Amino acid sequence: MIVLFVDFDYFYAQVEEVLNPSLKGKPVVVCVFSGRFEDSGAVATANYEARKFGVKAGIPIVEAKKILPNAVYLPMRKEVYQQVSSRIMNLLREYSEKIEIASIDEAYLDISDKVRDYREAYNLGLEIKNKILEKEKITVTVGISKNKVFAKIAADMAKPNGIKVIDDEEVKRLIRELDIADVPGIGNITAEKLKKLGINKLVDTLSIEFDKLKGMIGEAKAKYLISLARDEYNEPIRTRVRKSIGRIVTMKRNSRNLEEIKPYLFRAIEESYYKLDKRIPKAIHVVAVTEDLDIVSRGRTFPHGISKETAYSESVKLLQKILEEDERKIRRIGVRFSKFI
DNA sequence: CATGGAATCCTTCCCCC
DNA sequence: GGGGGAAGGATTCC
Ligand SMILES: Nc1ncnc2c1ncn2[C@H]1C[C@H](O)[C@@H](COP(=O)(O)OP(=O)(O)OP(=O)(O)O)O1
Ligand SMILES: [Ca+2]
Ligand SMILES: [Ca+2]
Ligand SMILES: [Ca+2]
Repeated sequence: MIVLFVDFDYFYAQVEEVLNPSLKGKPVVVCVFSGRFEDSGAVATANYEARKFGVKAGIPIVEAKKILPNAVYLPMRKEVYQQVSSRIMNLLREYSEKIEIASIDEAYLDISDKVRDYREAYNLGLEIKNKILEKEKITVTVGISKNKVFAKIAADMAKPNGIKVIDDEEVKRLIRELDIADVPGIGNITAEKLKKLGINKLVDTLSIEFDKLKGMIGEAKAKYLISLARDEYNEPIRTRVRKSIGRIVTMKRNSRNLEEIKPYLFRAIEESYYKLDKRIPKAIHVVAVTEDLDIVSRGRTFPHGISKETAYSESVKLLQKILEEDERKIRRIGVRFSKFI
């Protein structure tokens, strides 16, 4: 079984670069301005000219300018990146019907057919990296291996602009050498709970009584880990589908004032509805980020679709329930529509 | 200082054979 | 006791 994982390099920055080659060579930072103040916002992503100096997704736009005051800073243009991504996803389809679009820049292909071994796999890897670099002019990294997890790990290793294969001989040394935290799906919270269990490697998951592990990180997660370690993880490449559509915005000022909030909320709803395009939700949730960056939410499922008129009205009772229930001031507000017909 | 989007799992009810 | 869902939160990663 051979899985090939494709991963567009510093994607947003690269796209901004492809749309204005004059940028190539310079440090480019794609930002998300929250407009609360001068350069308030976070970094969506940066190309390597910037990443090599610490500028990476998540850090404040202000902190980055301290590091590279002369780098190019650009506002995020989601739609544009999204279309470029789709086009690229097709070039990839033409390499296997078995494709799993994970994110806006990640995908897996089941090429157990086409290829007969890790060699022809590699070639197909160079062939693909090439077609994309030609058709759209964008570099991607290719991870190749037995299952999705290791194909992705190969990618993390071989990037940027690389391609790497992780054969069975190596998978086994990794299940031993590779640090557990460096395993897809293990954030810091998990990584932390894992230390406390003396589990710092995939292998240690076999020296613990499953039931204790299930009580620490959860059944799903514990089974996930245990099967990888046992060299038995074998998840299929399935095609995913949008299960929720939403929009969250930041308010110039933290508020509790219903009226002060509504405008931001209706705007979120409006945008959301435009995005739903043809899709009809039976579920709605109102989401809020408290002034201490905590998240609060209240929803409701209807026994039928939801009209914009109903959503408008219904989202207000939920924002009210929120303010009634919680007392902190609200920083960001938004809606999320799920359970399409 | 810290945008914003979305999927998945875990707990806690809760109604009911 | 446990099936079946809805809710609200926890956690991960793009
Ligand atoms: N906090 C964020 N806000 C908005 N967009 C984000 C955020 N974090 C990540 N993204 C986007 C950034 C990228 O354009 C896209 C993710 O690709 P990642 O960021 O996974 O790879 P990258 O392409 O920047 O790194 P690499 O050099 O491995 O290719 O997801
Ligand atoms: Ca990635
Ligand atoms: Ca990437
Ligand atoms: Ca990790």
